[PDB]
Amino acid sequence: MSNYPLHQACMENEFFKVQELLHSKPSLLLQKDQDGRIPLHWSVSFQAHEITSFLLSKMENVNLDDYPDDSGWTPFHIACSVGNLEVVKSLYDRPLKPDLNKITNQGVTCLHLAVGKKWFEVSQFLIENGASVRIKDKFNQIPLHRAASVGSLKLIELLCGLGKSAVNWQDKQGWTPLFHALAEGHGDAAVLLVEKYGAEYDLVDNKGAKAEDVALNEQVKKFFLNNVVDKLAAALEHHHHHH
Repeated sequence: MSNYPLHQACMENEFFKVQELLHSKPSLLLQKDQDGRIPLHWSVSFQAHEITSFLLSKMENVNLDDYPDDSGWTPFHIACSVGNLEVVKSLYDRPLKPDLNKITNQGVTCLHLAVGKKWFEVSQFLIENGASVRIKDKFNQIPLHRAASVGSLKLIELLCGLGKSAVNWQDKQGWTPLFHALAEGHGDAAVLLVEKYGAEYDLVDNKGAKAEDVALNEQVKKFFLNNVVDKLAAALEHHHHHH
């Protein structure tokens, strides 16, 4: 990025340079580049811890939420997507706390990002500090959908257990987390949702397919059906449903 030397210096991790720039023209601290990002976005993006900390010390009275880039990403969104818990703690541990549910242009939250990248610590930190687990992006997907999509059992537990997340919410495509788990071939994850978190598997998507029908392959599907009770034969019927 030419015309934005300070943002560039953050990307390269040239801490000394960053300091020289802020001294020659302080006004660059909160300047927005072509993509609407300010210096803090790049330091956090390239995990330049030394620079980030310095930027924050100069942003004493700045609410990170007032700085979403053109994509809707605030520097806090970047931290959580990157996964460095320590940086996330430094961005969050400030007088003006970020709205943990703030969304991107496409309706995704920090927890949506952290979970989609399989960052356990960061996801736990968010959930423990108040982040909601029931916010649906522009696709009507809550984090758990992603957790099932990347096939992370740890994340499913965290969201459904501590997070008390809903399990049978259907997205724009009519998919519940279960569908996502099977579509990606995560057999064990699909069985966990059903066996431990009451995920209903008799629902149909917008095309008429049951979760088992969108299985990645025969084995994945074979493994699901053989570890979830054959409802057709079940003596009784569920006495609880979940949600």
